[PDB]
Amino acid sequence: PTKIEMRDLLQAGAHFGHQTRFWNPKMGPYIFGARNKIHIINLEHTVKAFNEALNYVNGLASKKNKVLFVGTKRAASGIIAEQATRAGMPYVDHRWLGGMLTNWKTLRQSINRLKELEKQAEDGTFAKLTKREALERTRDMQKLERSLGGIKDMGGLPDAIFVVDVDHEAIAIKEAKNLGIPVIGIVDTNSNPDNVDYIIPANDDAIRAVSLYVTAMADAIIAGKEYAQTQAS
Amino acid sequence: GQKVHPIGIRLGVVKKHNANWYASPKQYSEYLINDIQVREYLRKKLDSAMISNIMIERPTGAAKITIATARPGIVIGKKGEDIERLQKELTKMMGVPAQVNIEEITSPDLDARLVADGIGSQLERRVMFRRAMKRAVQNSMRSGAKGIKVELSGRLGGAEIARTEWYREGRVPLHTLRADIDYASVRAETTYGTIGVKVWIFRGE
Amino acid sequence: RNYGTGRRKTSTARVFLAKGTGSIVVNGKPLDEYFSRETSRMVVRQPLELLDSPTAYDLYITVKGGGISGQAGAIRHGITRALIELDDTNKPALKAAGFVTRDSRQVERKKLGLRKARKRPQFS
RNA sequence: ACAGGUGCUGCAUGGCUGUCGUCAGCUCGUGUCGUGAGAUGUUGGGUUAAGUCCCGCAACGAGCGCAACCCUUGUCCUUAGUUACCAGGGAACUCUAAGGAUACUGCCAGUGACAAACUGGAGGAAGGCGGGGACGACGUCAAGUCAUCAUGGCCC
Repeated sequence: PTKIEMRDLLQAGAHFGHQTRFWNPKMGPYIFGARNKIHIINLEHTVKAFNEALNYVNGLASKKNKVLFVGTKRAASGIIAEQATRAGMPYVDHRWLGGMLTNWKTLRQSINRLKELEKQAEDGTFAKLTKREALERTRDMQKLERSLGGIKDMGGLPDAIFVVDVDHEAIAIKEAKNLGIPVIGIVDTNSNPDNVDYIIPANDDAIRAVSLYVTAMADAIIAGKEYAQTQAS
Repeated sequence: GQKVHPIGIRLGVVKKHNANWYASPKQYSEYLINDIQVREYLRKKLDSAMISNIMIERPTGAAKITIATARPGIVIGKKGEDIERLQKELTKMMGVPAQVNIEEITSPDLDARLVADGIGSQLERRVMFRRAMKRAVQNSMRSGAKGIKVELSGRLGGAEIARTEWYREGRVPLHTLRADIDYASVRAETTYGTIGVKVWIFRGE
Repeated sequence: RNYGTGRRKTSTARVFLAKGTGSIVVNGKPLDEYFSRETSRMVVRQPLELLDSPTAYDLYITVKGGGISGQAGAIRHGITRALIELDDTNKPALKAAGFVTRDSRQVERKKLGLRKARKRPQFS
């Protein structure tokens, strides 16, 4: 499962772009055309871009590397959550806090605070707390976990970032370029394709299409994990 | 000047008076006048040693003064030779023979008076105030604490226009009554004028 | 012999309610003789007539402290505390009348720099 | 030798105080933006007594301020009953003075972004900060004090 076919992408609607007014002139090369005033993505370049992309995460999964899944749009809010835990990889789905990576040294405390609130809630430390006060601590934990749910077990910077709708997650791209960690992103035909090492021209607004990309990444990173366990004995 | 003494505002909630005697209103004044006289004398005759807290509780007749220094060996001396000559001296200006005992300071860095005296001594010895102020902050935090605020007021650096420089590190929440804050305001008689030294040591609620 | 403890700004009133004709005796003296204030008389006898039973219970009140209208409020509160003893169905009516609440109002202390609790020494 | 000086300088100072103002503000670390001074955080939608709280948000957090911890009053319980009290010597009650209970938007109905919150209702002595006090952020006014005291310099 390293070569995604062209047929399912067309079935899921990975070719529909955006209006012929919002497009980025740097998006020009791999655009098939403009029907009914909508840009059509050239799938030949998409499927080739995936094949290089899935061949990248596979090498990372065979080297116990850690790739971060980034997506906070409605079309990619939940799907990032389940596919990441299937792959056992960090994710961000609610909002990319400004400075998740460049200011990673400061976020240690917030994650450390979150881990502390989990340990005290396992054995049970609410007996010493009042009715309202325990809920005050409980409400803090859910808010502090809602923002940092996938990166609580990240432990250092990732060496690869998977973003969907590069236009939406512009802050993540700017942070990644600052730190130099490669980013494998999905660009619609309105976004900036620069500062993205492994480009994936695709429709990032369709619920079916987004799930197809993230899952195809998920099986790929899972497949490398299986191959990494063939050297234990 | 708009800040209350952080020891007097805490005298009943989380602190204790360094005096524990009951006297009648006729006799209250002469005890207190005698009580204050002990403090002034003991603060000069025992200046070499670093003394922070002197509790003076006098039972019926006697008086159990309890100094808390960080150098008991030089207050006591060889087999208590120096404490005894002080025993016969404190009684001379007080009533019947009063016993004096010494308490030990495990950490001579969490007491505001001890920290303040060190800064006061350093300013006396022609030390730049910036380094003296910063070091005392470093020592107190490394000695185990939850907050230090040290403020130096006067002609810092021998300048003509006085100014206040203060370096805070930690919490030191003065408005919390259950804070256990050690405070001390000592002075530094330099060659260009008195320099005030104020130290706050927050050591946990 | 239901007992109620009545309190007002500085007066504490103890009442001993008992079924009888309706006589009220305050500090061993009749209510009219003790209270020359018609306001105080009405305030003392208000809860009894509120629920349509003025001449049903004999009262023995012993007041202390406070003033001539603070004692009336203390007696009213104590009479409420005593009426709620025999029957719990009168408590709704007395609460709706506002007699079950002990007035926490007190003379506010004089403040330094001030001439009274709040009066200030006029400036110009 | 000196002591002594309420002699001078508060515009050489320490300590203490007023004041804006018990106003809700004042900053910092890291990150990011800008050549830079700087900005962001701290703004926006609400909301609040409050930079109070929630949600958004290149910010993520923290500190001093707000609030709470303290005193007093408001109801009740417990120990105790003299020099206090007096329902029937009594150990009931008032009182006295130590330790506690209660109050938490806890419950209901609505509005409100599926929120913070707000509006009313029950119970209760007390309802939303129950009433009052203490506590006065960074700083401002070269504010006041050399005559409480201490103190550099000057002077007798």
